[PDB]
Amino acid sequence: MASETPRVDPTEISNVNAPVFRIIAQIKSQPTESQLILQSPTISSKNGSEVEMITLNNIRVSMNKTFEIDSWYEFVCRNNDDGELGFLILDAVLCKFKENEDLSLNGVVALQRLCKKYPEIY
Amino acid sequence: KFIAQRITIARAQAENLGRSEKGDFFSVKAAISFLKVDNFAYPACSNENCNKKVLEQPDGTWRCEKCDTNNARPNWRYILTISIIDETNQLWLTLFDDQAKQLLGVDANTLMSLKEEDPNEFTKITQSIQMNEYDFRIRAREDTYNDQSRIRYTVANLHSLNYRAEADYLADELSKAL
DNA sequence: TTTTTTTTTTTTTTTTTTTT
Repeated sequence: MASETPRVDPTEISNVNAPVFRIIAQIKSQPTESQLILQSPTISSKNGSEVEMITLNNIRVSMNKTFEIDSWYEFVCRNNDDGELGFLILDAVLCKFKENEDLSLNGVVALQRLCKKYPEIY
Repeated sequence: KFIAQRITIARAQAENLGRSEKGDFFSVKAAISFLKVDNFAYPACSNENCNKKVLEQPDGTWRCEKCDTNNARPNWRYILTISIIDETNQLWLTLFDDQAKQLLGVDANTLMSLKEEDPNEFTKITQSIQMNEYDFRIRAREDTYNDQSRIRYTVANLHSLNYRAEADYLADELSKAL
């Protein structure tokens, strides 16, 4: 909305308690529609940082927001402060780049890092 | 292995110079601001490598001075330039027949016949093509006509649609900053 | 892995939507 909605890493759930944020990562298909797998690697492989995947529980909320395979989506979500639950799915934006081409997540990760160290600029 | 690092137009005039007399163009990533409505395409004869500008004798058909011929189709060549803006400076770029023909994807004869045409689609193409982002290879030279001399720039090439390489390159530059 | 032959030396882009 009109408030601050920075892009944060899905592993920052411990740092910030129940914010409203957007996530850009890879969407995987679960056996059911009530769960979600977020694949978010970081830069190089053997540099000491590996693929960071976070599993969420979709339940019955946002049925029409189901994500297409291999497609990208901007995740507008709010973290749950109770327990044993991931980020509550609220809104999703259609995200794709071009045809016969792809995008490396590294440029996104360096994004989500900078806005953490520099709150003045988004 | 692609061209990534470059400089700006503000850094083009003086950066730790010189560089006394020597350089050949360089790469620029700059947005397009406005397209001039005057001096678009000058007419000439239809032939390969025409260096002459035809004039009008008291005839009504275009006449070439060096090569005597009757011109059925006054083939137009692009004299049109553009006004561009970059991260710092606002500059002007002169485009040739291939550069201006590649910019809007329309030839010079079809553009001239499009302007004089009854529909208004000429201004629709002019306003639709303007305000975009483009990549050029620009060189600087100083020419003098009579009393007035200044440095002007030209476009030696056009490149666009590159996105992923710039984002990943800047990401690598951010990772190498530590 | 990049080396001129097609002019003249200026150039105006959006000029009207807005409180007491």
